[PDB]
Amino acid sequence: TGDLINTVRGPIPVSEAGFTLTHEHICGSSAGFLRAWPEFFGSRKALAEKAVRGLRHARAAGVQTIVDVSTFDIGRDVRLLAEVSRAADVHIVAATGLWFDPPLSMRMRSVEELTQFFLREIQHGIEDTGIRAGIIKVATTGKATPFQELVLKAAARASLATGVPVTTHTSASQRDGEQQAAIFESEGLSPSRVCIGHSDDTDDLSYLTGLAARGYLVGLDRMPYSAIGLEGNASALALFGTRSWQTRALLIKALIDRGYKDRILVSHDWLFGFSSYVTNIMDVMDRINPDGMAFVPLRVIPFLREKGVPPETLAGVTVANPARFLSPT
Amino acid sequence: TGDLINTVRGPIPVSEAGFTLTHEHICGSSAGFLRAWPEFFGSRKALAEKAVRGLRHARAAGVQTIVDVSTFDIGRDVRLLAEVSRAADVHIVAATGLWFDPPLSMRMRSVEELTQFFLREIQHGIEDTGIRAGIIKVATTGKATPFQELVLKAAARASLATGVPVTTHTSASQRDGEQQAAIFESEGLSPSRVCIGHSDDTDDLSYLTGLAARGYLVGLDRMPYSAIGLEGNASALALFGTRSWQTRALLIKALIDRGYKDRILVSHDWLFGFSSYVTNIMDVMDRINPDGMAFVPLRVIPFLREKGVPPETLAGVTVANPARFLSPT
Ligand SMILES: COP(=O)(OC)OC
Ligand SMILES: COP(=O)(OC)OC
Ligand SMILES: [Co+2]
Ligand SMILES: [Co+2]
Ligand SMILES: [Co+2]
Ligand SMILES: [Co+2]
Repeated sequence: TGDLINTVRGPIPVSEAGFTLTHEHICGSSAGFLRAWPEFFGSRKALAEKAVRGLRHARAAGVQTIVDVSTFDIGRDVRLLAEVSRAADVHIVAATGLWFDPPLSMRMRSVEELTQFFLREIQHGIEDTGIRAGIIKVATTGKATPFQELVLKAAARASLATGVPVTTHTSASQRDGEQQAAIFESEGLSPSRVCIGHSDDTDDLSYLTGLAARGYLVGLDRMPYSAIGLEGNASALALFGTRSWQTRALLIKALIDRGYKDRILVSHDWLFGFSSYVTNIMDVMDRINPDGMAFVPLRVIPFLREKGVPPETLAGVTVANPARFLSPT
Repeated sequence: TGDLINTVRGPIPVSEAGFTLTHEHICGSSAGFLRAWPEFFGSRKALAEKAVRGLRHARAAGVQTIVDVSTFDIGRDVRLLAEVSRAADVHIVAATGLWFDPPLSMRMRSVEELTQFFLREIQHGIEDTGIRAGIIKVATTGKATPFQELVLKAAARASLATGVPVTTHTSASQRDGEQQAAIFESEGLSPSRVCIGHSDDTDDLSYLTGLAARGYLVGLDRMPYSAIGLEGNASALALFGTRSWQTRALLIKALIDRGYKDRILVSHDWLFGFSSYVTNIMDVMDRINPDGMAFVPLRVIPFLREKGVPPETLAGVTVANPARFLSPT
């Protein structure tokens, strides 16, 4: 008791986070896009309502908290998060940091400048809302760009100053986590403050156990993603991959079986609106996974149970690990 | 009389546009940036006040209207434009279109989709403000990217539907205007609806007269830009160039001398805040050109007069040409 985390509705006790999905999005978009072209999503109203239905469905399945890892450049709209959080009665933790679509006004910035920006969003508030970020999101897609090196160093500095954790997008097949780890450690950031994300996009357990042994959290965060049965859709294939949800879920068990239960975070990387990819992609996704953010509790958790993972272990993964991760340390 | 143009304060008669600077910016930034990190500019308040002082200075020098060609991805803040327009009593025409920093949510769009977006900003209003764009801004930096081909076609379609003109960023040294022209004409857009911008960045009169003969407007719109005396500043050199303002201004006379007075538009490409380039660049620019958007009327127009350009011709360039260009046709 006593430890607190910031959500879009304000502070909550860490112990009330409960079952927490640590890599999700209300809407995957771009800075200013929702404001400039809400009709892309039908309307802002239609988007919010869809998000409220989806979060209510997750809540019914036992999800109490999601971490929306949408950064500035994912077009994070914190007012939208707050609205849907309130309507669905599900906690949402907002993010700072930068993903892999930063505009020139970000790309031109120094590590010092970026640190100040991340600190602003954590300590002061996002935009003019006073809503404070509870996580820092960063990204590579292969070897880090020179700018991405700065971003990861700035995330490390902001984390050290605030205790807020860092979470990453990787190209898992290219093993980005290793370089990400190297950069974070060069700034003196504790691996326990870092989740190496999209780690379920690979079956390379050498890579994954290497990270876990070093104390990193391993983000198995794309559970429902599969283009099996849709191979004729090039865009669906490119983003979903050809591996089944069961294949992804088996990695949770594999890490548990190898002693790393405390190093695992599970999520969907789901969303309710999606403008940063092909038109109508949301319709494809909703067909593949009608359960949305309830997929983990409804399908993944029982799958693991039936494979013999003990309830106490499953609770540790879905409640205790996120709590430890999110608590400012 | 009778013809109207949309400004950030609402409709005005074309005849009240008066002396008009056709390629300017209040702030060169990125989508969402001003909202997310206003402290970059000191504050939003400091930015607005600086812009009001600058526009008042231009007004005193005889400028009655500026066209702010900031697109969505230049971080156009139409509320800011309206505030500074009202305080300084200078008309500001806002822009739609896309510059060369579009985010993924724009880059993934079809020509049809982009056309709908440009039409939204012209016919419905920008964001939730009801403020309507009076120009469409587009860009290449060398040969058009596949996405830029779509943007230029979408601009052509939106222009045909609304009568609003199109204005361009070029890499003038690479003669981008020729391909831009080809794409516009392939959509059946009249060259009289198009200004090929940054054309004073080159002294290639073969290129420039080629465009003018075809009926394009030629944007000599970077008048005060020179890094002469600052050659040891790599960033200043890269954006300003090594040609004097007099060299740039001579192109206005050169085009007049060759019969193309009606095909010329003159501006500064100035701004009062600048986040899409190196930190403190605004301080360098303010040192090079303390007169800001008064530089054209105070320095360029008298230079031309003294070189023998008749007052009636100078009035045609600064009043009649913009009026014809901006009037929806
Ligand atoms: C930011 O959106 P995303 O994480 O979609 C789930 O990737 C485009
Ligand atoms: C959009 O800003 P700019 O036209 O600055 C004058 O170029 C970066
Ligand atoms: Co990602
Ligand atoms: Co994601
Ligand atoms: Co330009
Ligand atoms: Co410009």
